[PDB]
Amino acid sequence: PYLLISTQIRMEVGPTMVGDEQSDPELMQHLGASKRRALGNNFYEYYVDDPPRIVLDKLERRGFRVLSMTGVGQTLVWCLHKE
Amino acid sequence: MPYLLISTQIRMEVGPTMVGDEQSDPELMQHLGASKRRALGNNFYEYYVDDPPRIVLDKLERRGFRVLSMTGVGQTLVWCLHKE
Amino acid sequence: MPYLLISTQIRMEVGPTMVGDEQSDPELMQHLGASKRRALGNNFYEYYVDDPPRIVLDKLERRGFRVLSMTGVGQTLVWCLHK
Amino acid sequence: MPYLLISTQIRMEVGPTMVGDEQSDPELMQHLGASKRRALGNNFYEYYVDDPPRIVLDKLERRGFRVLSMTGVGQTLVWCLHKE
Amino acid sequence: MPYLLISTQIRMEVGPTMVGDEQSDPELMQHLGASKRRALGNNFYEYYVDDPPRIVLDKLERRGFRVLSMTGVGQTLVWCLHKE
Amino acid sequence: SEEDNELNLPNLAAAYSSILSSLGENPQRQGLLKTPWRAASAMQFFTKGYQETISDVLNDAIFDEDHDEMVIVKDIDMFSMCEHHLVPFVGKVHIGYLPNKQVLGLSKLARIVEIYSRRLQVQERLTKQIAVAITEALRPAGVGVVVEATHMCMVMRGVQKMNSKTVTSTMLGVFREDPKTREEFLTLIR
Amino acid sequence: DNELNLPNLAAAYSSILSSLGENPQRQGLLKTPWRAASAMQFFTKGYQETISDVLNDAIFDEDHDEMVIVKDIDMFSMCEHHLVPFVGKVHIGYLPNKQVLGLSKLARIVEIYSRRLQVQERLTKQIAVAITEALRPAGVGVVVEATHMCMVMRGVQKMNSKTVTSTMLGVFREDPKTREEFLTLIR
Amino acid sequence: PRSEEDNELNLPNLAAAYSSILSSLGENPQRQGLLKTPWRAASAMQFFTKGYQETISDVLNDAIFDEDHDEMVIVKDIDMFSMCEHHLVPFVGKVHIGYLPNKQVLGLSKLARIVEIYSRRLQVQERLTKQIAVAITEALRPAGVGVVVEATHMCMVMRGVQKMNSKTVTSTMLGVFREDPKTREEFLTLIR
Amino acid sequence: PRSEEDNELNLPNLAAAYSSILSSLGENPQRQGLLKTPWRAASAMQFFTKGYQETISDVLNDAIFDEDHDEMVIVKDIDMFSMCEHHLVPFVGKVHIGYLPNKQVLGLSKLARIVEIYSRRLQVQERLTKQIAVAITEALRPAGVGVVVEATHMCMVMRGVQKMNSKTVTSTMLGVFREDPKTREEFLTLIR
Amino acid sequence: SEEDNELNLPNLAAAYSSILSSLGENPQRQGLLKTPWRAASAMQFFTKGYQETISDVLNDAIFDEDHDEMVIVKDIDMFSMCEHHLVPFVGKVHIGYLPNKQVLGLSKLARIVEIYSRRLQVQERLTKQIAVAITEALRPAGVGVVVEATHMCMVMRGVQKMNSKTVTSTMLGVFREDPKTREEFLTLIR
Amino acid sequence: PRSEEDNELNLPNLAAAYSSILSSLGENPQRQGLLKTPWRAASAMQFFTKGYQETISDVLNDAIFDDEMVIVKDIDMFSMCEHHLVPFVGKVHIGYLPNKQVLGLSKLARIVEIYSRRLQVQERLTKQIAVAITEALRPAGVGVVVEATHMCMVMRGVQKMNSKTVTSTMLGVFREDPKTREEFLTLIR
Amino acid sequence: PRSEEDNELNLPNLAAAYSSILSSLGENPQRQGLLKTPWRAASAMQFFTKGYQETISDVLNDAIFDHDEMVIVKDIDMFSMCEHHLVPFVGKVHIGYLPNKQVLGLSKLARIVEIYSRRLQVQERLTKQIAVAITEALRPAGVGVVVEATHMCMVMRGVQKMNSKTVTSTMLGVFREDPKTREEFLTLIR
Ligand SMILES: Nc1nc2c(ccn2[C@@H]2O[C@H](COP(=O)(O)OP(=O)(O)OP(=O)(O)O)[C@@H](O)[C@H]2O)c(=O)[nH]1
Ligand SMILES: Nc1nc2c(ccn2[C@@H]2O[C@H](COP(=O)(O)OP(=O)(O)OP(=O)(O)O)[C@@H](O)[C@H]2O)c(=O)[nH]1
Ligand SMILES: Nc1nc2c(ccn2[C@@H]2O[C@H](COP(=O)(O)OP(=O)(O)OP(=O)(O)O)[C@@H](O)[C@H]2O)c(=O)[nH]1
Ligand SMILES: Nc1nc2c(ccn2[C@@H]2O[C@H](COP(=O)(O)OP(=O)(O)OP(=O)(O)O)[C@@H](O)[C@H]2O)c(=O)[nH]1
Ligand SMILES: Nc1nc2c(ccn2[C@@H]2O[C@H](COP(=O)(O)OP(=O)(O)OP(=O)(O)O)[C@@H](O)[C@H]2O)c(=O)[nH]1
Ligand SMILES: Nc1nc2c(ccn2[C@@H]2O[C@H](COP(=O)(O)OP(=O)(O)OP(=O)(O)O)[C@@H](O)[C@H]2O)c(=O)[nH]1
Ligand SMILES: Nc1nc2c(ccn2[C@@H]2O[C@H](COP(=O)(O)OP(=O)(O)OP(=O)(O)O)[C@@H](O)[C@H]2O)c(=O)[nH]1
Ligand SMILES: N[C@@H](Cc1ccccc1)C(=O)O
Ligand SMILES: N[C@@H](Cc1ccccc1)C(=O)O
Ligand SMILES: N[C@@H](Cc1ccccc1)C(=O)O
Ligand SMILES: N[C@@H](Cc1ccccc1)C(=O)O
Ligand SMILES: N[C@@H](Cc1ccccc1)C(=O)O
Ligand SMILES: [Zn+2]
Ligand SMILES: [Zn+2]
Ligand SMILES: [Zn+2]
Ligand SMILES: [Zn+2]
Ligand SMILES: [Zn+2]
Ligand SMILES: [Zn+2]
Ligand SMILES: [Zn+2]
Repeated sequence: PYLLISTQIRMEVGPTMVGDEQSDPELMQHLGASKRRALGNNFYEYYVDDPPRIVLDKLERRGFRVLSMTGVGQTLVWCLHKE
Repeated sequence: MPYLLISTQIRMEVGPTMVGDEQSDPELMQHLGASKRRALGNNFYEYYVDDPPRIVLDKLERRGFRVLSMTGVGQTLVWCLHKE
Repeated sequence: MPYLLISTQIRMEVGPTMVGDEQSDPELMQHLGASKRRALGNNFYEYYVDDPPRIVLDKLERRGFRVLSMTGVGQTLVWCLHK
Repeated sequence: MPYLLISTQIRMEVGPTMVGDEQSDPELMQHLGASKRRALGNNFYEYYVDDPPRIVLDKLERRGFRVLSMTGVGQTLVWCLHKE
Repeated sequence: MPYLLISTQIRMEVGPTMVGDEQSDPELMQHLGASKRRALGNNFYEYYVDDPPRIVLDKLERRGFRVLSMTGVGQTLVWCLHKE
Repeated sequence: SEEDNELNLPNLAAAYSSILSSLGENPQRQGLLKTPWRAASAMQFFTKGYQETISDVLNDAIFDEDHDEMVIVKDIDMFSMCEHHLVPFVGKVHIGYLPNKQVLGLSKLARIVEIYSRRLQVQERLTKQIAVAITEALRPAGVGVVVEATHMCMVMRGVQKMNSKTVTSTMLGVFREDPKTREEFLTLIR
Repeated sequence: DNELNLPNLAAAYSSILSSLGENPQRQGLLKTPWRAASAMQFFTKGYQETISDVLNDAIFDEDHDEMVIVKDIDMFSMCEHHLVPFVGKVHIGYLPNKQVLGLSKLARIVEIYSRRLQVQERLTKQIAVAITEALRPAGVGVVVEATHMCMVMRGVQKMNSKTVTSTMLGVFREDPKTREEFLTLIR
Repeated sequence: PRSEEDNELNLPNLAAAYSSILSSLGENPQRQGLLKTPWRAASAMQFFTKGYQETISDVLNDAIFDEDHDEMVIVKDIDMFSMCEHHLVPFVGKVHIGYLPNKQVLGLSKLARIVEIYSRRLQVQERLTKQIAVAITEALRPAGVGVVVEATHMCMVMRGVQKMNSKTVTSTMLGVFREDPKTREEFLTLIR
Repeated sequence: PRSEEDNELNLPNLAAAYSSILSSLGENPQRQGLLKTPWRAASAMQFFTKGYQETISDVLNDAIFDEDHDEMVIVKDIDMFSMCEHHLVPFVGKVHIGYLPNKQVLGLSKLARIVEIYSRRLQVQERLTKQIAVAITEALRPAGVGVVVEATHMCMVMRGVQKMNSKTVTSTMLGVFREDPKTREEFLTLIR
Repeated sequence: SEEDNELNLPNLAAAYSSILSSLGENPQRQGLLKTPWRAASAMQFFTKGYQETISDVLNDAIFDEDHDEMVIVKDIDMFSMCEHHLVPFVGKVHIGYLPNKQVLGLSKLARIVEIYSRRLQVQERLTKQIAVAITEALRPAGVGVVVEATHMCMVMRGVQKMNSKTVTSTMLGVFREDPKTREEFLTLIR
Repeated sequence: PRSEEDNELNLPNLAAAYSSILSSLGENPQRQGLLKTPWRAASAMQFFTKGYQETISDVLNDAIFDDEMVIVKDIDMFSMCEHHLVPFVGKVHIGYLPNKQVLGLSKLARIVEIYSRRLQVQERLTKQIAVAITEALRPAGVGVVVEATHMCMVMRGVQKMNSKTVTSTMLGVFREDPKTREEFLTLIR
Repeated sequence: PRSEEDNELNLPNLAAAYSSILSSLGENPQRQGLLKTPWRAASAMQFFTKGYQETISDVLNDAIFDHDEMVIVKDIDMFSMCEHHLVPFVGKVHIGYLPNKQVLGLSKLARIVEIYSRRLQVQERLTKQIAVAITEALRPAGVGVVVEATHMCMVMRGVQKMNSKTVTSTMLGVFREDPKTREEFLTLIR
């Protein structure tokens, strides 16, 4: 039911992080997400080139609703829930 | 287009207020009196208004949007609105 | 005028509390006991009260306002109210 | 007095938790087991408890308060509660 | 025990996720597969899991918890949950 | 062009000879006989940046390295001419950028400084032109430029503030949007 | 390979002496083709090394996670575009994940990549990647500061110019607080 | 803990081993300059490892004072001399210590004495750095402790890699010095 | 507060104690170089502890101006000479003071005179640092005060641990200097 | 000559391409494609002193003055090439002289450093050639030349003494004969 | 010379005098921070004047060996002014020209410790170090330079915070031959 | 002279002696951090005394070329071992000489420092050995050697004088007889 999405530095432009190693593969495919591991990181991530506003509209069509939005460092995070 | 992101920097009482990106609804941007620009070195266009964010929020309520969340990140104050 | 933005700096237990901008409702500013000022070098006027934010929130509830969101940005704590 | 502001610094799992200001409800401060102090150089009094914030939140629910918002500002984690 | 505080540092996609303090529900900590530790110099014990926070949030929904608020503070991302 | 330089050299020498007479000096004395020509050639060299284009200066020195890390060329000696008084302003340029898969040849950053500094200028314009030229040539994630200079018009004359220095800064792309990238750049140029 | 290629390098250096207008038979130049060839092989000795041999199993357990830095490591490399030296210092920082590297190995890793025909950016990245793969730490930060002689002795001739390159991996990239502690401690 | 009686008993064994080293290096232990070396080298090595003879309790010597003091205390530029355990060659430098008291304040000199207990041993920089921080944490129970050790390892300068300017910097941040970046930043600013 | 009459009355008792110290060290109080030493050492010790003769109110001398300045004021590099209460040996260095006035601005020199009241006593660095900050806070009621003391303790260099380069840095941050990290950062940047 | 440079450039490039292969490198990789030509041009620039003569460098910049006082041009950046290893040696040259009737143009003292330093050299010879060129061109009462240099052959290889510096000194005419003149020179170049 | 038995017998007298000084200054010797001060101040004063317990012969130990300049410079020195009983601290730079006897390097610093750890005047201290080396080694010459900050001139009295006293003693060839003295002064910079 | 065969034959004896030292100090030679220490300490000690494996003739390697100038190689990093305590003494060596028809290869002056410093020594002997070796190899008009070193035996133990430095000087030939030559040398090594 829970989803975490994020963007860095500016909210108007991507990349947008949309998942982790254990994310729903069908949802990642639906968003057009690619999988990568940044150098030195102990984890894989899914990302899209789209700005977060576009990702939020796509997720609403999948039954997700934004519960909370927060800034942490230079990262803007949205916590969504499939209600 | 149900989601909207708006923002202001440094002080909340004064504009400019960022109200959109390249793929924003052009009619909504025109309604807000927004101008389009690309800051030097940036890989994207943005829409902005001279109005402080409180004025933009009142105008957006008259278009069916409600504030879902408000957050600070760096020196930017962001509002996430939803058309409901 | 359904939306209101209020704020305090450095500590939440003490004022001043910023309660408005140049285009704020003059009657609401008078009701809160707010004064108008322009800090040196600023391109805008602001309304403020000496009261801590908890007192201002209680006064605004009696005027029909409800807190929708509260956030920190730099050393400023902001409340977004709606009526 | 419908609104309440509580906070903790540096880590969320341990106190002290700030639970009030000079004009806070004295009965509620006594119920929480709060002490009153003034940190050196400060122009205000504060109420605090040794309990971590999770314990304070549970005690406040038993008094009719509900968390409306939680935010970070600097090294302070703040909760805004409302008696509803 | 209606309130719960969970957190992660530096990146949201990977653990550890902090899920409790010394007075947390031992059954809930055991259910999450949490370990107890005291970081050097700290005056408190904490419970943590290796899972990323998204996994912990899904497990907590199955226990009756709902996210009320999410916030960043320093390099820590915090969720405040409530058993409603 | 170099043809313009040859054609304008006698006009510059005539103007410098006229300046020598108008100052009360004797253009015929030994020490001043070649001065109209030497001053004219020096002024042409100080303004040689007008003869250059970014394309020629770059000379295809753009490489492909999978670099997404900060690159800095600091302490680049800079010599410019104040456009208000025709007196030098000299100092250092510190340049930083975050590549976007195109990496510029290290020396080309200093050559870009030479195009704009060898002109009649103002520090603010010079600083901005260096940052904009790198941005347009490489299309990077961001560019930061810091110029520190002593203006001889503020030390040899006018206000005569012997220690005064002007520092100008231009931050584009991620160097403006991300304070962490700007802070890493300012820490590394110390 | 070095022994077999030494006469070919000496023949090329002797040819360079003649092509510059010099006399390879003059006293001061007689041994120059051989000495220049040996110097060039020493400057490119990093191609003879592998990370595994250089590490020499000098990886030890350190349970407490503290920042470890080896700074001011003198570095001497060769520009691949002009075959002229670029020299300076390397500052390395890392946050261990239960494994700590032998102090000297951080400088030996600098030697593997610096003693090659290079570009500063690639050199900086290679040092950070080698440490990341050998130790699997929480993160690594590498800062290289160098004077390229191609920018001072010729070309632009900017006497004081210096190139600074930075590579931040793992927590050194993701956590600005870790990167700031590293940059503060290398001053 | 090593005793002064242990030192007297082991001194002839250390001198015999150093005399053997002189012969194995090709030197003449009978020449004037080397006659007393087996004994002088043995005594120097016992002094370099005198930290094994000490306890935190004896070193503290009850120099813990009480105070309504909740402000940062730093003792910086403490000269430190240690022995690398891998090569038995010195590593030398400075130790900078900071702490935020919790009603108990350590005697200023004791912070340097704690550096002496651990540095005068066969060590590794990382272990030395955590031992100083852990000793202060356990003795005072403060809000936090920060320790920075900067050292020149002679094994990296006189031999091996031979990087003349190389320096090792190790840092340990405990309690509020780890949890609060603002406390750590004040500490790092004040030790410059 | 100690008076000039107390000083005159106690001077012979101090001189008798210093003469006794000369004899107890094995020295000859009758030799030319030591004849006046009991009196000079007694006068020097009274001067080193002259801060006991002063009060904040007299030292301030009504040098409080009502100019509404809302900007940072710093007096740095104030030479400080104090006396360690535990060993009666000097500790010397510098004091750096910063404050954000509210409605009252203190006279520049009084910040250095406040350093003199507390430093010219038998002290401990921590207490001295706190006393300077508390005196400024109570005298002006500003938005906040920051005080940094850096000192060499002769008890750690001439004796004991004998760490020649060691320095103690103590910090006290009150009001906005504690609550606002941005104010504290501006202060620490400007005192470098 | 510049004609010699054009004719020999392909031969130098062929030798540098051969060096790339003999070192185990791939001359076809992107970073090395133009290296044979760039290395050849850099080596010709490092040895451009062979294209110059003292007479052309002086350019008749000898003035007649009633100056019989000490003239020094110090901290002249110098970049040379060791003739034994073909590796740079770099540093500073400090020149002093006591004019008799002729005073040399200030910049020519630095140009004289350039004629001899831009060659395959040994520091001692370089030092002597600068002093002798000034002595023969001006016939002064005396000349003093001090060259301080870091040899990269002693830093990057061989003995690898990172801080080592070579200082050579040539004192001619009154700079040798009168210790008071040499002491004034050495005091003024600090 | 002062002995360890003399130290045990005189340590209570020093402590009693410091307790009396605490009372005479207006302080309370019974307050927590001052309880141990009479003993600590006494021990510190014995340590500052431990040089009276030492002789040149004991210090010379096994450190004399059987014609080039030898210098030990930047020797940290901590002494006590005999006029005010307040420290004067700085550096000692020693140079000598051997005559068939060379001294152990460390002993030059130990010689500084014998005379500096006493109640002194800079001039006497400087001369005593030069004379001790001259008599122990019989060299061609000795040069001694002392640079010190006197706390009696900076914490009180004239209060000249930058003032420094430099004293010099040149014996044998260091006095007779200006070329030897000039080489010494150049090499100690 | 010591050889690599003597080194390999004596390595187990050195390791046995270092293992014995670990036990005699109260340490545990079986703990992880000390397991290879007897061998690593033994190898380090034979590297610190590698000077016994060398001779002046091999080190010079015929690098003697066929001047009227002072030649100086200063700031040569020096690492030696005190023979009395077997503890390092480290610093710098500054060498100057006036050639007499024979000039020594620059690096050999640093190689000569290596032969004598890589031994159990006393500073005075080391200083004299360097000056005598140059004197005998070149037969110059004179040689001057200045060694400045921190003895760890005076800082880490004993007197514990943190800032103490030993400076030793040897002046031979004209460097002793002519004060003007010695003064030029001392001025140029600053
Ligand atoms: N922002 C900017 N300004 C620049 C330069 C270069 C020069 N200038 C400034 O032009 C102004 C001209 O003023 P003016 O007409 O009054 O001249 P004049 O009486 O001679 O002045 P003064 O010098 O005071 O004697 C001066 O203020 C000078 O500083 C630059 O790079 N950036
Ligand atoms: N990013 C990067 N670039 C590097 C090196 C080493 C060298 N280079 C750069 O290659 C470019 C080659 O250009 P080119 O073909 O035009 O040559 P040439 O006419 O001789 O140039 P120039 O020297 O300007 O006269 C130069 O820009 C040089 O700086 C490095 O480490 N990192
Ligand atoms: N982390 C840490 N590491 C330390 C010390 C002290 C020493 N060491 C390191 O032990 C490693 C041993 O490796 P090894 O067996 O291959 O030895 P050896 O061939 O002689 O090496 P080298 O010196 O390269 O010639 C080296 O890397 C050395 O630096 C410390 O404090 N912290
Ligand atoms: N916090 C604080 N501490 C201070 C001073 C001034 C002094 N002190 C410290 O009192 C302690 C007394 O201990 P003690 O009884 O064991 O004495 P003693 O054997 O002579 O010690 P030592 O010097 O090690 O030989 C010492 O640690 C000394 O440093 C200050 O300003 N702040
Ligand atoms: N006087 C003088 N000497 C000069 C130069 C330039 C170089 N040289 C010196 O010729 C010597 C050649 O010896 P060699 O054959 O043994 O070579 P090689 O094994 O590579 O040596 P090394 O470096 O020790 O490894 C070296 O000593 C070198 O320093 C100069 O300007 N002045
Ligand atoms: N030559 C020499 N002189 C020395 C010392 C140590 C101290 N002194 C000097 O004895 C004088 C004492 O004078 P007095 O009686 O008048 O004392 P007092 O009023 O307290 O003096 P003051 O300090 O001026 O206030 C002072 O001049 C002091 O400097 C030394 O090493 N060498
Ligand atoms: N001239 C000269 N002297 C040298 C060295 C190297 C060392 N030495 C000196 O031999 C002396 C031996 O004396 P000793 O037996 O009493 O030793 P020990 O009790 O351990 O001494 P200490 O250090 O005081 O504790 C010391 O004085 C030492 O400094 C050198 O290069 N030149
Ligand atoms: N490291 C992120 C902050 C962050 C912390 C926790 C979770 C997610 C993000 C930044 O600096 O932008
Ligand atoms: N770059 C913004 C923060 C931000 C991050 C992510 C999204 C939006 C804004 C600032 O520094 O103010
Ligand atoms: N400038 C504010 C932050 C802020 C940004 C945007 C809007 C409002 C406030 C501070 O530093 O406290
Ligand atoms: N001063 C707080 C931040 C804060 C600002 C405003 C209100 C409450 C708290 C901190 O640095 O942690
Ligand atoms: N100390 C945390 C911030 C924090 C403050 C308060 C509560 C929880 C977390 C950090 O720097 O990441
Ligand atoms: Zn101008
Ligand atoms: Zn190049
Ligand atoms: Zn080692
Ligand atoms: Zn003390
Ligand atoms: Zn060479
Ligand atoms: Zn005195
Ligand atoms: Zn020794």
